[PDB]
Amino acid sequence: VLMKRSITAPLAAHISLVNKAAVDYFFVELHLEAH
Amino acid sequence: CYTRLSHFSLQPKGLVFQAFTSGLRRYLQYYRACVLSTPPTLSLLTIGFLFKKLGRQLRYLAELCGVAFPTGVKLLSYLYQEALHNCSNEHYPVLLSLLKTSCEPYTRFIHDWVYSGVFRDAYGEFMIQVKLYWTHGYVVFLKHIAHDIYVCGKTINLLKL
Amino acid sequence: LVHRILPVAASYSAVTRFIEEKSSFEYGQVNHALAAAMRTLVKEHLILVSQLEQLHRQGLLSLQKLWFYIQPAMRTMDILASLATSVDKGECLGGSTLSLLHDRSFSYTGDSQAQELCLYLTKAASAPY
Amino acid sequence: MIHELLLALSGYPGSIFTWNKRSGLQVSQDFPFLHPSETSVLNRLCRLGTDYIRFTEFIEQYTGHVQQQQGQGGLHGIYLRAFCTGLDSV
Amino acid sequence: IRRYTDQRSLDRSFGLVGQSFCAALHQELREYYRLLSVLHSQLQSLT
Repeated sequence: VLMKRSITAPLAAHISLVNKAAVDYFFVELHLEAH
Repeated sequence: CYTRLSHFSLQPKGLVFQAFTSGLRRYLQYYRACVLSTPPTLSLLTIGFLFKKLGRQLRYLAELCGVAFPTGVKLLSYLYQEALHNCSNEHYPVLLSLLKTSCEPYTRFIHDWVYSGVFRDAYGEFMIQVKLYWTHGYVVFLKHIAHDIYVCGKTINLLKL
Repeated sequence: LVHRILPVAASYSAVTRFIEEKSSFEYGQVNHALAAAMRTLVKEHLILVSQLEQLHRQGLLSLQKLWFYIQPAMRTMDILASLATSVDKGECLGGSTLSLLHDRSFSYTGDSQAQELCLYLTKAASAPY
Repeated sequence: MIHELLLALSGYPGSIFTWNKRSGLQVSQDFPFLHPSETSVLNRLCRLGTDYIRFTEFIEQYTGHVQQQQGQGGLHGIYLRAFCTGLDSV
Repeated sequence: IRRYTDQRSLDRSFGLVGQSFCAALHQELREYYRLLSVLHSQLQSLT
């Protein structure tokens, strides 16, 4: 099969870290949990 | 038909379309280089013999092109599906070498709105295109990542604050 | 076949003339850096022509060998001649041909044979700046 | 008679071996040059080239003629392509 | 150049500067002769 299944893994690997860091960017800096 | 393939290729649209045409012109040279280095003049039958098993691989590309015609994503997806269509013939490496460079500009493009925060779209080849700052529009490619990049880039535009 | 060899020749003489006309005392800052950085590629073209020179001295060459020889060099001369045409055409000098050198490097993203070429002349030109 | 036999044998139709799809290659059978002894041998040699033409035409017909846009199972197939690929190397 | 750097080098009407300029111009010619000496000998052609 000719599809990306070994190049897309280091791409989703970055997408996930980005989204985790933004959800963390809310809580431990802007205190959405205190709201 | 070799002549009408060079007659088909001309360039100074789309970036991936330009890359596809330059990859085709990189094969026409090989076809011109192989003649006069194996077969100058031999038996009369040998020439028709040598360029039947070689000429048919060239003649598939006339069926492939318009020898209107797809551009943009409509090219980049259709040629993608020509990979899964043909993988088990003599026309597998030429289609493979064409797709490997018709996706060469797009892979760089995706690598921009994720890392540095630069959104690239100037030809209509980029998939995501069109208060709480998130009003962006969205209306083959693996759909597993299509909505993923849409949410991952709108996130990066918020971390840039 | 002789007509097919000519595009490296018309994209050599043009490439030479940009180094000859714009060796003058005044012009913009990037173009003076760019002349001294384009002449380096003229020298590296010569080392292949120097091998060819020795071979032609030894009573031997043919047109099919020559045609096979000049296929790699044609693209590099094409990129240099296009750069010279664009820099002379737009009347750009100073920092406005530090924009053109920046845009042309982004433009090539399908082969990166010419992208690196524009990069090398820009990395040489941004060192005095 | 010398190159004519080979061009008929090569799978390109002759000018003495008149190509029919219902009687293959066939010698003219009425010229002053031919006599029965060579005639029957020529006709025997005709049949192998008759077969070769249908073989190569079949191979060209069912291989590499589609972009895959459906489709018919005896007019196409992965097995038909594999068949033709084997046949030419045989 | 060579006429001027011959004449001014021993001229004291022109002052100390200019004998110094001549020294600079002589030093530029020193690097120019070494090339030409190679170029004569490697003639056999030389394009």
